[PDB]
Amino acid sequence: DRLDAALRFQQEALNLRAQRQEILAANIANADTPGYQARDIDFASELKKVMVVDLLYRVPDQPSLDGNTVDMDRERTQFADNSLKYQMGLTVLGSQLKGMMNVLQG
Amino acid sequence: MSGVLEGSNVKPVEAMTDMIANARRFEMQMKVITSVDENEGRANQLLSM
Repeated sequence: DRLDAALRFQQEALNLRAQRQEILAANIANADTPGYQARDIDFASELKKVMVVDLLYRVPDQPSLDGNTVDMDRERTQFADNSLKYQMGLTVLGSQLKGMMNVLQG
Repeated sequence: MSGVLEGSNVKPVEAMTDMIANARRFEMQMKVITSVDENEGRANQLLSM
């Protein structure tokens, strides 16, 4: 359907933002697990792949003794950024749907 | 030598200096712990969108 092609990009971006949000929250929740590696996804490459998931390990900053590589500050900033981008995607998708609607209303 | 008993070799000057140093080090580490805890408490609000 042509309607899907117009809204495909924003829907895929929104779904990818939700998945990465879940991954970041999993990183936050498992901060205290000894031996847990902080995982993340490269948003742009996966968005290419879906439009046309694989988890990448985060490069550790400080060496802990229990093997936990989760850094609070980095993932807190990433979490806030992902929340903001999810809201922006919701706004853009809603604007596109509302425009398609006011075209029809009459 | 017979008729003499050997006592301990605990130097009291070293013990007193060790106690003073240990007390000061403990207080420094407690201060560092408090600073780190307060910093994390302030930092854990960013997550609010």
